[PDB]
Amino acid sequence: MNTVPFTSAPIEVTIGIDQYSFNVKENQPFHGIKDIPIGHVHVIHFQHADNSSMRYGYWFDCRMGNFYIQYDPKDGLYKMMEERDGAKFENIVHNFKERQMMVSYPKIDEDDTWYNLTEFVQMDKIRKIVRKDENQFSYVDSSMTTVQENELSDPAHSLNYTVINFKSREAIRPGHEMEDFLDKSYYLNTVMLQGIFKNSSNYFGELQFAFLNAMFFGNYGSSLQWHAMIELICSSATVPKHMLDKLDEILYYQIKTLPEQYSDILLNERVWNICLYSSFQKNSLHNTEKIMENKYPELL
Amino acid sequence: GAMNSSNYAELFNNDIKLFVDDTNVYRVTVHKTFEGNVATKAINGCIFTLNPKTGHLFLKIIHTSVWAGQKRLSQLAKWKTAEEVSALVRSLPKEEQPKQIIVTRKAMLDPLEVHMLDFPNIAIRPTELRLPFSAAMSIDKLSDVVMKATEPQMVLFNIYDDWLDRISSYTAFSRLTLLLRALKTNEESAKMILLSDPTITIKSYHLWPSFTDEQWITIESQMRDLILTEYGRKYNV
Ligand SMILES: N=C(COc1ccccc1)NO
Repeated sequence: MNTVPFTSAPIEVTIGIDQYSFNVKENQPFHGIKDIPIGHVHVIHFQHADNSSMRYGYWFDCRMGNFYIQYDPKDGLYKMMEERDGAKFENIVHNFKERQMMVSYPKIDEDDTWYNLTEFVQMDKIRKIVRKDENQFSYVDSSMTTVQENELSDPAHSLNYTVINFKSREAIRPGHEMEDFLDKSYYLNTVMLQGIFKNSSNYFGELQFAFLNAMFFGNYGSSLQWHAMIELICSSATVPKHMLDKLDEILYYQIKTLPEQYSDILLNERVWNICLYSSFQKNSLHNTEKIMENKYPELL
Repeated sequence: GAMNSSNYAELFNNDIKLFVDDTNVYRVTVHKTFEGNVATKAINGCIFTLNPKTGHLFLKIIHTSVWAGQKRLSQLAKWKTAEEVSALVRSLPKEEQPKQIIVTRKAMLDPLEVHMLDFPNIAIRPTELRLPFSAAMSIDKLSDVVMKATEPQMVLFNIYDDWLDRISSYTAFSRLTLLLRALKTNEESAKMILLSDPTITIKSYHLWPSFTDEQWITIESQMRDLILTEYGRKYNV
């Protein structure tokens, strides 16, 4: 179990650590989060009490370094940093734990929610979507745009998700226009899975990362990416059986975790109605269709 | 974006554009089977592709053989239309290719857009106008060449005959749409109007009769007659 210490908490802020969130008061004696499960990526995220504008945060994996948070009064945000002196770090953490100044990652033992939301998400792939090679952790916020959004403006601050575009020459083989537009299997299996992602695990990892950025930061381009990746599978007549079964589990846990009162903005009516009721895979997502119908029957 | 009454003069500027109407591409007769079920029998159709500035009509005849063994024909018909329009554009020299293609039905937007991906600079546009191009098969010489076709074929016409020698393309398009609206609302009467006088003939190389300027005014009045007198019978006025 690993730890992310905080130098201090000079400004009042709501701190998220994965699905969990807590409130820290201005200059409250808070020095970080302990008992963070090893084996998963994690995200630590922030919404200041004064300016709810800009949710922002950091993706990280405690196996890749010792990380801490320090508020920067010039740039006005809580920054993640890496401590290279391992003994300085262990000594800082031990003192903060002894003084019981750290909150505990409150993971219920029965609860597989975070695993189920991050099953295919790997730090190395995150770092290719979010480019900042001098750090082992990745910053994301509410306003960052995607490479595809910038085509339709700062490139260094972009989310480099895989571009999916159903009316594009990549998606449509000359001479198969009707076939490829109405059945996207070519584009899913040959162009994307074999060509770009290499396997379904990397495809699902990007899909899961896009959902989590949409949910935790309100990142609109990430929501667009999540729905495009669902629609590409559902609009393919030919999808490996193991992929459909796994997709149903992935979406089930995403819909289960979504805050009820954000569903209006985080869920695209057209995509979901098409996927669940009109598409080739309309009968292949039993768990997802059951939770959607019982939790969000209005959207449909 | 969409084409409507507010931007109607754009049709007659010097940017090449084509209207595409797919109404008459997939045509059937519905009939009873010996068992008392219902079946369809396809008949020849056509794509109506028109330059509204010059009157040039590219009439691609759709022979019933193109439907043999195919499913979901009404959907295929839209993609076949888009394939044929794309083939026509590619066949034209660069300086004759359209800058815009306006489809008369919005269901043609995605099929045409996909077939024209190679032409990113050609705009594919819908329209709010309710154009009467479905009535093209009420023009006798067009109907005749479609029904006689025994194979796929493209036939080129000027749908304005020689009118542009005497009138502008705005006026010619207005006359055409009036004639076609009348043929669509009451074909028998519209055709009676156009041919009642045996002394006014259709030249071999024309589609419509050789009316003088004054006779076109009479003809055009008689067609309005018809469209306004229908409106009232259809609704109330
Ligand atoms: N379960 C929570 C709150 O979880 C925490 C975590 C650390 C400190 C305090 C509370 N909201 O979803």
